[PDB]
Amino acid sequence: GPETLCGAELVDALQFVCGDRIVDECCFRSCDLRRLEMYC
Amino acid sequence: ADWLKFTKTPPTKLQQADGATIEIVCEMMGSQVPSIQWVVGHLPRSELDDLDSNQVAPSAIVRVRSSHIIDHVLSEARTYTCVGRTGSKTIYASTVVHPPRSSRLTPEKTYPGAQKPRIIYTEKTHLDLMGSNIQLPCRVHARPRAEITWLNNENKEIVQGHRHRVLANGDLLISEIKWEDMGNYKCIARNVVGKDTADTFVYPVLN
Repeated sequence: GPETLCGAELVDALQFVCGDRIVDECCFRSCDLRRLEMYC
Repeated sequence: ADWLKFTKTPPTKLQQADGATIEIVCEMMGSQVPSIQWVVGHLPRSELDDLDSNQVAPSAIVRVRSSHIIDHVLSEARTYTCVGRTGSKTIYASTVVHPPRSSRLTPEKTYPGAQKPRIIYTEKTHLDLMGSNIQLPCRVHARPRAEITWLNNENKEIVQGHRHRVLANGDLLISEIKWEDMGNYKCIARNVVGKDTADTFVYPVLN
């Protein structure tokens, strides 16, 4: 659906992963874990 | 794989008011599809072994939120613990709930009457590979029992079809996810006396 909502909801997930365990790109087109990962 | 962590960990202690329903929320993120379950009291650590299926499925990443509703007045402090499992990993967070100093209601008896639905088990984020299948839950606490309806990313209601069905337990099954699928799906849980809703974000990842 909306690019905005995807981005909001994307960062909300990403917030957790990067610390321990671009948004626009992957909200407009499907990315893969490698690219998504380069959020940190 | 394999990893598992909390994203919303419950507070360790709570103070019950007289007559008021507590909802302990625990939320977590991890590889594949984490499973949460709650236990009451002190469980010896050896005791899990309480796992419910150990069946081999995906490279998905899920963020799943489960809540425990206490709707009766405790006559004595009690602990509720939520247990997370996925792959070879297990984690947990415990909360002690403390009874009121004084109470107008009977201890240990469930507040009577109807009750607004509450969605107690739901996925926040569910990322999986293209063409894979995903099954998004919605579980509920409701008296009377609650009807479940789902909407798609465009916010249209979902009806049964070749790629979408809602299962008997309210989970929504989406088959062969395509990029057109990415978005939010909303579970609407409803009864005579009210409603609740939850939102799940589906990101179909590439190759």
